[PDB]
Amino acid sequence: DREQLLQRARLAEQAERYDDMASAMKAVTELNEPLSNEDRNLLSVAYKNVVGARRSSWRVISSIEQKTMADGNEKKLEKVKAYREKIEKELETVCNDVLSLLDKFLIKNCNDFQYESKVFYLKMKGDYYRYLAEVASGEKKNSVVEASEAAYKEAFEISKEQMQPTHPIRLGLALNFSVFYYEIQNAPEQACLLAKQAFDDAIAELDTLNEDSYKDSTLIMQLLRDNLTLWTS
Amino acid sequence: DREQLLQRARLAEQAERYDDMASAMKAVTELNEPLSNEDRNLLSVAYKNVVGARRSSWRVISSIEQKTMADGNEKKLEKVKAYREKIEKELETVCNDVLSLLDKFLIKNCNDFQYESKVFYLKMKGDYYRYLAEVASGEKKNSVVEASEAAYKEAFEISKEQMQPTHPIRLGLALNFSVFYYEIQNAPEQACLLAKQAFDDAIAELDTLNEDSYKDSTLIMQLLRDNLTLWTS
Amino acid sequence: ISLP
Amino acid sequence: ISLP
Repeated sequence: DREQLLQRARLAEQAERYDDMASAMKAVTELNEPLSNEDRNLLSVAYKNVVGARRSSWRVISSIEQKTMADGNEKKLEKVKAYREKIEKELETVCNDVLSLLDKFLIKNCNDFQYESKVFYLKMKGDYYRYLAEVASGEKKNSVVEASEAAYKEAFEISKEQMQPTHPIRLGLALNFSVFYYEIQNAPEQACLLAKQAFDDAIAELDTLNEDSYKDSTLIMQLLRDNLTLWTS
Repeated sequence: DREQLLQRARLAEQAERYDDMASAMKAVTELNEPLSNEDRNLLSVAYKNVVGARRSSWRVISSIEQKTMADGNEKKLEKVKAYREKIEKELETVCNDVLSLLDKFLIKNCNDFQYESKVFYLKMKGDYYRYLAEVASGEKKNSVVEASEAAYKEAFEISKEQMQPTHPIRLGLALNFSVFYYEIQNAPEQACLLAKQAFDDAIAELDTLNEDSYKDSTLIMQLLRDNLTLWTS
Repeated sequence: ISLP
Repeated sequence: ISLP
């Protein structure tokens, strides 16, 4: 039952039990019925925390593997590599579950005209391919990098076409898409110009600010700004 | 293999994957060989974090369930009660796993002469019976409250026979033993007295601080003091 | 910093 | 506050 599952996700969130939460929102998604805005954000939050634990864990254990190489301890490096790889398959499994939800229900069942959801899901596809790229190697890396950028491109094309420059979903897309360029594609200039164009474009049209989302718009504008001043300086 | 399982616990700790850490240390313990100081603390850390998560989740959902009772929403209160109970069963399982490690291996295998180990482990038995007591009801509560007190009491008598008053393990036992009286027994005077005596016995014997534990001793003296100031006020 |  |  859908309301049962949604009540569970809400309780899980407050309990900070993000596997329970992701597990309930996966079940909601598999009901093959549209998600509302709030339902979508519950899905996003759940999986952000789930994948985020693995991303953090992974960066800690990669640091150690670097410090073990420099040390020359070859026995330690063998087990530290194996654990990094254990964490990696977990991370990949979470990303693949999300991507499959997007592919098999969310983006699939989107009609042309549900532009708000479409952008949201394609950015999300952009995000999880970006998390795969973070840990991918080689030919696998180039495939998930390409998929991330194609998803982000489509989302952003639709968003410029259908959304005001201050819509938070557009601003948050611009934000994550610039971060793709900065840290995945290592295009500092392309990253900076994209974040800069979205900021400029939002303030030109401050009049478009909205009673129910003005806080979020201005929030993400500041985050664009922060990356800009960090990147350029 | 013991090296393998212990390596894994160290890495799992760095990565804050505490279920992975607890599972590795449970296995180390199940080898039926003694734990060094390092090993013991690894076990304690793993399980403190595993159960602490459950305890934190339990408290949050219990607060919701109280508000849903007063709101009078019978359909949701059904669902919050059930989730709080799912978490309880999780919490109880972790505590009984720990308590079975203690009873079946760790306390069991202690010499009549490995006093530091015994105190450490009986403190641990008190702690996990106390965590059971935080969620228990009726006759089951009585049993685990008595179990907690009996393990704390034995631990504390051995520690007064065999440990200096500045010993961190004896101090932290005093700390948790006083907390048990305050919040489990609702006996604030008895809690305050035992806390005060511990702080007082340590101060009488500052001459017994060691190079390798003075910082931990002084930290825990200050926690004893912190509690007494909260409690007396 | 990506979107929170 | 119990022992960290």
